[PDB]
Amino acid sequence: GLHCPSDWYYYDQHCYRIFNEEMNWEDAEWFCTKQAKGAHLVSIKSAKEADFVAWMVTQNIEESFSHVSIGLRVQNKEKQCSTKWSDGSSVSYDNLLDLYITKCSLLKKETGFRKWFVASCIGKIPFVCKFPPQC
Amino acid sequence: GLHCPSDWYYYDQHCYRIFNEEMNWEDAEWFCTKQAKGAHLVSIKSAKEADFVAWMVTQNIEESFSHVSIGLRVQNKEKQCSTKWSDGSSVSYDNLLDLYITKCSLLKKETGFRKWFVASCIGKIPFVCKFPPQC
Amino acid sequence: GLHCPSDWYYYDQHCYRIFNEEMNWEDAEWFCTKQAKGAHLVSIKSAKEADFVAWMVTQNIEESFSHVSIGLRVQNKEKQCSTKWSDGSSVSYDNLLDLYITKCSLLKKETGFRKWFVASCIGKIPFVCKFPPQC
Amino acid sequence: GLHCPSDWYYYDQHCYRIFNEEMNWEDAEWFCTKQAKGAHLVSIKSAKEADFVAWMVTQNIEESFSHVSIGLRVQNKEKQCSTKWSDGSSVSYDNLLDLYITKCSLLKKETGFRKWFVASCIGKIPFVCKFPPQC
Amino acid sequence: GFCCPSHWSSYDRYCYKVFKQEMTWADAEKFCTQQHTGSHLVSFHSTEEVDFVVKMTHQSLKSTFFWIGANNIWNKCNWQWSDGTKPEYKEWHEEFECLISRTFDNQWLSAPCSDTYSFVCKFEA
Amino acid sequence: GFCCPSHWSSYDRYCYKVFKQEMTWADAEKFCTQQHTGSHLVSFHSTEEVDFVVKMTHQSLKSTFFWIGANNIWNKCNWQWSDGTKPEYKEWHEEFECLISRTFDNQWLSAPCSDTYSFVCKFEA
Amino acid sequence: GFCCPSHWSSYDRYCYKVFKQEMTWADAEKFCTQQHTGSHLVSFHSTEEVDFVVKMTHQSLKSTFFWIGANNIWNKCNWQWSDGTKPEYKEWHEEFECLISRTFDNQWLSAPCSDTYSFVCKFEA
Amino acid sequence: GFCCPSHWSSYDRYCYKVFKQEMTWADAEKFCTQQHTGSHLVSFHSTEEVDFVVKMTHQSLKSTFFWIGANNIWNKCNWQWSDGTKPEYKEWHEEFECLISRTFDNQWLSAPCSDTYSFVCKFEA
Repeated sequence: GLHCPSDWYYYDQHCYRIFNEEMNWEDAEWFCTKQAKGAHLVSIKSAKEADFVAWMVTQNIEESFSHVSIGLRVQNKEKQCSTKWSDGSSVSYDNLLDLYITKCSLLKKETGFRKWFVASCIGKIPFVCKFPPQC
Repeated sequence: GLHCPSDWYYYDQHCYRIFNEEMNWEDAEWFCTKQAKGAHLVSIKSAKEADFVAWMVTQNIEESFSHVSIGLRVQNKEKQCSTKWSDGSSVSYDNLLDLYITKCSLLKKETGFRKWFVASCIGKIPFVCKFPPQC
Repeated sequence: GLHCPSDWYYYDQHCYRIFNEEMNWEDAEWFCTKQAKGAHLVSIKSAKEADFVAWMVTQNIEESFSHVSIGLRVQNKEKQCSTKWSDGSSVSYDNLLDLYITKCSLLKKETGFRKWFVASCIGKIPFVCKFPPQC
Repeated sequence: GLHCPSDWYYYDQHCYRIFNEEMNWEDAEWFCTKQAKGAHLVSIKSAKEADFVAWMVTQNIEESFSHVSIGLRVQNKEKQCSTKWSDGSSVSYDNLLDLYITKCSLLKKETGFRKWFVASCIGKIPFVCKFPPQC
Repeated sequence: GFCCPSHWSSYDRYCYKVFKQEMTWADAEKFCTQQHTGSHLVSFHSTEEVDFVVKMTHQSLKSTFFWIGANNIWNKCNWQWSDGTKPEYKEWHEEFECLISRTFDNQWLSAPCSDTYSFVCKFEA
Repeated sequence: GFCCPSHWSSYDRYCYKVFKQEMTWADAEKFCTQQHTGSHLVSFHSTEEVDFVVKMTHQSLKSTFFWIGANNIWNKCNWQWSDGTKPEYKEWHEEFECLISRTFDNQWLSAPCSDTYSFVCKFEA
Repeated sequence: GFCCPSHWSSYDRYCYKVFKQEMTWADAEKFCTQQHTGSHLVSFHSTEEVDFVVKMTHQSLKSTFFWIGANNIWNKCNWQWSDGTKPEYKEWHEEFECLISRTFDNQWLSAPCSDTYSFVCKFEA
Repeated sequence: GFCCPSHWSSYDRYCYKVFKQEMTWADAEKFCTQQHTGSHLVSFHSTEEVDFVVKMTHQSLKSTFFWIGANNIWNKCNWQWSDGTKPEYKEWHEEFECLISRTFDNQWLSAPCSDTYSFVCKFEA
């Protein structure tokens, strides 16, 4: 409990914690923000920190959840991000279904929480929070 | 008879037809022009269209003709098109005989109507017409 | 005694002499200067002149001395000459001990008076003088 | 006797003739000049013309002469033509003997009249004249 | 206007054709480019044009899905961590998605680029 | 003026020679360039000059045909389809024609560059 | 400020760590760069900062000597013969010296870069 | 001034030495450059200086001839045919001449560069 609140883990220079509560991406990111100054959904900025986050999630996720939101999201305002068609003409009209718009991201139990997967921003899943404690 | 007049063939996006009538190159090209908007002696702009034209001519030429005019012609006004002699001096005088001036072009039966041959513009032969129908 | 004073040796175009008297580097260099116009601690400007100087010192040094000052010295005013640390930051503070500041130079008996060694300027040793005689 | 005077030979487009009379280089070149418009000591401007000149001289030289002047001469006004010494300094003083100044040129019997040899301009030898006849 | 070749269909000033053989996105596209000069997987710039090409493929196709001409739809995105930073370090599950049309609707969806579908070619007459 | 070497003939300020050996155009030309500096297959810039060289070759030649110095006379042309376009795609029967003179007339004709004729060399005296 | 990771110690806005394994200067430095982004052999810009890191290493180290981050201290010099000239010709005994700290004092000394010491890593939190 | 090393002789502000071994011009020159910095076959810029070096070599040499430092004296010339033209085509007997001094006179002569003579080295004290 030295640099992080109770139930948070301390790794390199940040506190982390998986919340086992089901939320969509932006509700999750807003919830993270309310936990502490500078908090956000996790960001994962090297192989060592991917390692630490996967372990932490392995050890604290509730057995019946298997997807965890992380903090990567598409910025583009268009439905999908090809601005050109293969004939060179431009994508100025676009009828891609909401269901297939996958602008958020997640980790999966079935892969040891280790690679990053594109996902619908409207799914309701557990998520990991990250923030830098002060000294 | 859907996109072309009777006795014309439809291929890729143009109508074609060999006329079994003996004409010199410019009478042929003018005759083509009178058949339809944008018509001309054939032009042959790829291997697939050379293929289609050779077949068509194979199937419709009268048995006693064996040369067919196509629409390629020399633009140069001089008798022949070497402007220099091998010593570097210029061709400013020129006594080449009409008989040997071969500024038009043709297809031959004896080669399956497939390569293009230089020819006298004054020979009187059958010829192929080409034009783009409208939709 | 033709181009040099007594007890000096003549080599290529300069006179030389080891003084068996114990002096620090700057007292030695000042002493050299008093011997003749343009004199200084030796400078050694090629392999042939290193050869000649090592022989001369071999033959005239007193048996209980084994180090000889030569005229090379660090010009930098800082304690040592790394101006950067390995993290890129600058050496603007510096607590290196006088004892380990080795800004002068010397030859050693134990190596045939042949390579050059860094040394403390405050040691008191014999030294070699060099100057160009006039003709 | 069609393009050249009697006793001259016609080759490619010039007349030639060896004079068996002993003369130094400039007397020879002036003598040549008096024989005809544009005449000079021979110049030899290709392997075929070297061939023709060597044959001609082989066939007409008097048996007791064996050197023939040709028309190549040094233009430089200095005694010899090195303007620098190997130390880089300039040749501004020069005591080379007349006898060793060899600024003219010649052909030798002992080599089939085929290569060109440097020579003293003051030697008195036979010589070859060359000029272009007019048509 | 100009007319479309035999066996292709016209709408507005373009020519379209259904091909039934099933190929990857990349293969479908390349094959389209060899059927005719100017030819590529179909692209769409109007509802009216999707409806035309959906009628044409419904009338001719047994699968219900076909490639249209846009690839890599999520590789191309500007992705960013919510703490405002751009991912220098990455470990994305590698994935390539490509646009697909349906024959009973105007709406599109996607599929892995590596899968195998019937497709429609298109070019300007 | 300058005079022509032995065995060549003069007219205006040039030197000409008949060679009887029969060669391709390219060979005749190259061989001309090795007979003399300045030398090439003859070129002509006047009727008077064709007549001179025709007299010379008639008096000396048994064939009636000889190369003069122009090659590839139809390769060099700007050819164009009558619909106004320039042929990107081509399938020309490959052919190379070269200019030829006759010994009983001033007029010229052509032959394949690969055939074999007697020729005339020429250079400026 | 930011906090230092577990097992490193904080002073001012940096993070420090003692490592006991003995390495050459170059090795110590490289190894420091792999413990953490931003990490290198310690550098010092104040007495207060040497004292902090000396306390830390005294409390933890059994040798009395440790590498700090400056190399080649005499190679880098502008050396000059007293007759005012710059040595074109050289025959230096080859030598490489590197800075070293002591655990019972603030003062530094040097050692051959090739020798083997315990060291301290440092980076900005 | 500066003094000359032992075994070389001084005149004006230079140092000279006779070497007896017989070498080609090129070899003599190269060897001179290795006896001392600044050293080359002697060059001369005054009568007084030829006399000095002739006395020195007379007193020491048994041959009467020695290389001084100029090579290729006729290769270097601008040669021209008297009809005013520059020889494009050449067939020179290949020859290389080099300057030589005598020990009983101030006057010079030449020899083939490939022959073999005693020589004098010189440099600025």
